[PDB]
Amino acid sequence: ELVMTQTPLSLPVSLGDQASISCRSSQSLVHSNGNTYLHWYLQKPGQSPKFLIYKVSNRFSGVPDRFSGSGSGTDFILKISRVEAEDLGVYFCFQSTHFFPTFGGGTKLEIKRTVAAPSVFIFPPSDEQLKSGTASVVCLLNNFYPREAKVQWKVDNALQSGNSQESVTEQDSKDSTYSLSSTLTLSKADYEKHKVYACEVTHQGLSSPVTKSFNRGE
Amino acid sequence: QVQLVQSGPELKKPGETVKISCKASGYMFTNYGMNWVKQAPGKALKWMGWINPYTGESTFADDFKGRFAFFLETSATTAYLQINNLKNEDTATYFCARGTTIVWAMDYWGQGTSVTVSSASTKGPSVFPLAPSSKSTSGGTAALGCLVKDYFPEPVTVSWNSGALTSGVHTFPAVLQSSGLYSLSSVVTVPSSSLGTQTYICNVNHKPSNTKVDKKVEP
Ligand SMILES: CC(=O)[C@H]1CC[C@H]2[C@@H]3CCC4=CC(=O)CC[C@]4(C)[C@H]3CC[C@]12C
Repeated sequence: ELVMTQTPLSLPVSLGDQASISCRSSQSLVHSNGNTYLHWYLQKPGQSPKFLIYKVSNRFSGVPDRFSGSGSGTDFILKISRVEAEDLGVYFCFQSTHFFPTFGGGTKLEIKRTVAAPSVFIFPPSDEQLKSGTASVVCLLNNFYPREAKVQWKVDNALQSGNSQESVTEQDSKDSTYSLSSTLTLSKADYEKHKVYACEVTHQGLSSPVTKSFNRGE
Repeated sequence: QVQLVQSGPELKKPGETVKISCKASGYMFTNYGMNWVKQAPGKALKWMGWINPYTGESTFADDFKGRFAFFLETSATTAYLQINNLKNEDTATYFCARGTTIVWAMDYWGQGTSVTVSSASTKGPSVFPLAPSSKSTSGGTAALGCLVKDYFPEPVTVSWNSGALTSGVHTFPAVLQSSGLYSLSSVVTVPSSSLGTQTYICNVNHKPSNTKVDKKVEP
């Protein structure tokens, strides 16, 4: 039973630079009939895989020219030269020489770009939500890079703990930024005990922390 | 062109059977292999096996020897996967993919069917406007959205203005809270000038619970 190894697991590259994902294999992928049945797929965030390369070194139709594959026997490279924003995704090698066909573990290609500062927003809970008996406050950080961002909640100028949640998007396919949401969740009663709600964002792009807030019942 | 369109999300108790389908079009169905690939959350793809629709015959990879079957309906060009006596290990996304036999590789893939195995009962979301704060009077870009709250299982599907507003939209990964349930937000950015022009509806479908909801997001 063959093993199909990919390196790295995670490959940061900047735009225009070249990228090498490699894929080793426990045993030769040459069929006794003469061919090598090594292929590559790209799986973009959320989507189903895309056919890239077949039989080691062939671009599938529609696949741009800056993707190329090579190698022989046990060692294969996929090279994306002049990398672009939409090359973002997970690359898998697939062998079907020996039964049974197998996938590498995938390499996550990450785009490196210049720092970009977040646009910060805040949304009070909706009337509708209150009616049902809870308050959720949402703080949006839009279009930033790098991923790292410290989001803090001040409720009436007191810091909060373990009562909010963060979610981050995958890297953007055109500009390679991230977006994030922090959600403070209080009970309707708790929410009404206070008046000022604020998320303060700290981030590499900001020369000093930006605070967004509101007073209740606006 | 070649299209493989698979059936919706499924929620099944452990021990039950599931049957997922995959309808093919835009080519001679019987002439190409049909492969099935498993994808557990954040994990790599796994090749389960294929059915040869010209002989009706199935091959499975070692792990999927056992509780797994492939079926065909050539007349209707559909292929099926059936898993039975379901376990939590089966919670995953399942892909059918056309097997282009001339080079021994899958070329066209279905969009993926997501199956949750859980002892727990479907719970449908509540949807709340995340209402924009920028007065239409002033400049810049304003932000707005929907809080899709307290549902199980994954996934829910958010679109805006019936999928005719896609630019500037961010639908966040679902996240868990101590309740055992999921929540997310879909936000969009728009010129503040247009908030007093035209309307913004977010359209949330959650199929395991049969909730389709539209929410008018406004000041
Ligand atoms: C090894 C062998 O005899 C060959 C004959 C036909 C080949 C199969 C043809 C269909 C096919 C399509 C795929 O996408 C995976 C590889 C497979 C599953 C092939 C694997 C190797 C097979 C099974």
